[PDB]
Amino acid sequence: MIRDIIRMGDKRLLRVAPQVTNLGSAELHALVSDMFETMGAAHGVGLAAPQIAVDLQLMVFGFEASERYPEAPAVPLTALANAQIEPLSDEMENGWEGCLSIPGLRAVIPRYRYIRYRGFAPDGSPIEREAEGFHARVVQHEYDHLVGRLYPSRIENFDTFGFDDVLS
Amino acid sequence: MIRDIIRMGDKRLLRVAPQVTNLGSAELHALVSDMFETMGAAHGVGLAAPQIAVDLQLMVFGFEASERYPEAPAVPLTALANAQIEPLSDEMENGWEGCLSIPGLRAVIPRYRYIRYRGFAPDGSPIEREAEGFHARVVQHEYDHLVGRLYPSRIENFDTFGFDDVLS
Ligand SMILES: CSCC[C@H](NC=O)C(=O)N[C@@H](C)C(=O)O
Ligand SMILES: CSCC[C@H](NC=O)C(=O)N[C@@H](C)C(=O)O
Ligand code: NA
Ligand code: NA
Ligand code: NA
Ligand code: NA
Repeated sequence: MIRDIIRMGDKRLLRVAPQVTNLGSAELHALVSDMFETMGAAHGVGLAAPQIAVDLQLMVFGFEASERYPEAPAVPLTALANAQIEPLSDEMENGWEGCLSIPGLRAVIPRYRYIRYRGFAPDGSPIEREAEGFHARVVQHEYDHLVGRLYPSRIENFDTFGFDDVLS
Repeated sequence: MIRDIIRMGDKRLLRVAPQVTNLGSAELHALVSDMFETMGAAHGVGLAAPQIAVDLQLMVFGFEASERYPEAPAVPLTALANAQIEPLSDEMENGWEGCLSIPGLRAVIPRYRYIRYRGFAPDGSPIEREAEGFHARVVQHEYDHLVGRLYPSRIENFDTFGFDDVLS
C-alpha cells in the first residue's frame, strides 16, 4: 500500500522517533513492504518512517540504479530498524540532496564521507556495515529524519539551495 | 505587462544589483508599471526587480489590505529606487515571510522592528521614511533581494520552515 508522504511543515517530521520493538512480526513486514512501495512510487533512494507519519526508528533505502544520481554506485536495498551511526573519520564531503517531504528542491549538504551504521533487518537479524560516499550520505539523511531533522538546517552555502529544474 | 518571476536556484537572484540611473524616464515608468502588475497577479506585498531578472536596485510594495497577512496595517503603495536602509534600534521581531521566488513555503524570520529607508520614487522625488513592524519587514525583505540574499539564509529556527498549507 502506497502511503502519503507528509511535507515539511508537519510537526510529525520534527519528532524524535522511538525504537522498533516488533522485529520479525507480520505488522512490521507489512509496514516495510509499504515503505519500499511508497519509496518506489515517489522515486526515492531512501525513505524514513516519519515521512509517512509513523513514529518509529525505521528506514528503507537502496537502488540498482538512480536516474537522479546517475554516477552513484548501487546501494543495497535495505530495511533498517533502530539505526545507530558512527562517523569513521572527520572528513566531510559536499553533495546534492533533495527530500520527498520537500518536493522540487535540493541543496548541497556536507556529510561524513565514511560511517558505520548498525541496527536490525525487519526479521531481526543484526546489520552492521561500514559505508562511504553516497551510501553513507543516504543513511545520514534518513537517520536525521528519525531525530526530527531535515536537510535545510544543514545547508552552509545558501547559493546552492534552489529548485531542481532551475539549479545551475 | 506581467513578467515571469524567477525561482530560487536561479543565479540572477544571487547578484548584487547596480543603481538605477534613469529616474523620471518612460522606460523606468514602464518597468515599474510592470512590477506593480506582476506583484498584483502573484498576490505579493512586495517585489524586487531581480525577481523578474532585471538587475537593478528597485522594488515595489504595499497594499490597502492583505489576505495573507490580515492583521497587517496598510502599507503605502511604493516604488523605490536605490534603497538604503538603516536600523533605528537593535530590537528584532520574528514574523512569517514567504517569497514568490519560493512558492508554497514560509518561515519565521527575525527582522529589525524599526528602520529608516531612503531612495527615490520613479519620477526622481526623494523618499525617506521611518518604518516599523510589517512595513519595515517588507522593505528589509525586498532590500535583501537587491544584494543577492533570500530569507532561508536568515532562518534561525528551522522548525518554522515549511509548506503553507501544512504549517501548524
Ligand atoms: C541523497 S540523500 C537523499 C535521500 C532521500 N530520502 C529521504 O528521506 C531521497 O530519496 N531524496 C530524493 C528525492 C533526491 O535526493 O532527489
Ligand atoms: C512579509 S515579507 C515578504 C515580501 C514578499 N515579496 C518578496 O520579494 C512577498 O510578497 N511574499 C508573499 C509571497 C508572502 O509573504 O506570502
Ligand atoms: Na526538530
Ligand atoms: Na529535488
Ligand atoms: Na548571494
Ligand atoms: Na508562502
